[PDB]
Amino acid sequence: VVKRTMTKKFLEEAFAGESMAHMRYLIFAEKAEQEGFPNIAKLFRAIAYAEFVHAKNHFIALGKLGKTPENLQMGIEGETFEVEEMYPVYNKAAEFQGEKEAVRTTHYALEAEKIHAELYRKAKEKAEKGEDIEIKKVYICPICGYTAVDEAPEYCPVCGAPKEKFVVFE
Amino acid sequence: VVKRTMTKKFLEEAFAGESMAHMRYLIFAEKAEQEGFPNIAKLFRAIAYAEFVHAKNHFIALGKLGKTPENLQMGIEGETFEVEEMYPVYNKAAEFQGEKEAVRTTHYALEAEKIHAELYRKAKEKAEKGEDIEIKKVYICPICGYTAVDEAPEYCPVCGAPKEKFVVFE
Ligand SMILES: [Fe+3]
Ligand SMILES: [Fe+3]
Ligand SMILES: [Fe+3]
Ligand SMILES: [Fe+3]
Ligand SMILES: [Fe+3]
Ligand SMILES: [Fe+3]
Repeated sequence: VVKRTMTKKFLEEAFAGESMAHMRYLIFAEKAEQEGFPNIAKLFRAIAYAEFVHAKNHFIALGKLGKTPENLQMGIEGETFEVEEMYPVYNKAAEFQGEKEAVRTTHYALEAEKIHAELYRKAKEKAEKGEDIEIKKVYICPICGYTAVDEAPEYCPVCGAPKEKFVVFE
Repeated sequence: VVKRTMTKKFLEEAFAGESMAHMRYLIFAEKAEQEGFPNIAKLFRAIAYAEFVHAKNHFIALGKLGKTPENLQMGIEGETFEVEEMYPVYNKAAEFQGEKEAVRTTHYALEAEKIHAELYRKAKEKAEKGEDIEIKKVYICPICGYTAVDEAPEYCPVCGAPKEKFVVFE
């Protein structure tokens, strides 16, 4: 575990930087695929994976990776905070400033975080007892990120995307 | 596109935050898998996907997504800044403070960024001309992120790992 402050600060900025690099590469892969460049898409994705590897290394160096119930608890904390603190204020600030798109995207994320926080809480309870959770499917709306376990409604209750557009993890 | 300074700033923070939440969850998905919770793993990978959606929404709203040639330029600059500015400094600081883990993870990232900078620079000359790159495989070292196209070395030059440990993207 890194213990010095400056080095801890730097590995944190690098952790942030590797996560933005991975996310940008994923967004790029998907644009490249869309524009008729599948091999560039393939390049962006594999480099994405390199960045996940660096980010993952910085994270462990920081001693921030625990066992699943502590991981779940970190996700609970992250999500609860975006729900109570970060998004409501970013959302109110976009609206205050007239930025309709920023209203849309922060509203999209806020409604999803509320769900994510509940799910991680319910999952920790089972994790806290040596047990896996029992689920078949998870649906994610690819417009807003609304998230539903096992049964999802026929349209996204956030943006109205039909259930056929949902991404399914099973 | 968001224009007002404060909402812009909040959207860059949310995009970083969305990005660091996708990443933590990818990492937690592997730990969960490693500890015998495949479904918890699955719930992490699925929520990670919703965060990719949020992050992509923020990034499109900041107007940061171009055609592939510009996305590659954003890549080249990212990597170059890391090669020339960030990782050399963070790695000297960590060596100045005796933080050997941080010296390892910053070295591992730096050596991978050199390669990434070069790859994107060559993906660009091809993309500037309306053409896909012509490649069949990319190899990534799961320990240090080292990156090789079409041909793997017999072992990894950065961390020693044998070729047979490389993740292939094809
Ligand atoms: Fe990296
Ligand atoms: Fe979330
Ligand atoms: Fe939706
Ligand atoms: Fe989110
Ligand atoms: Fe890189
Ligand atoms: Fe390696």
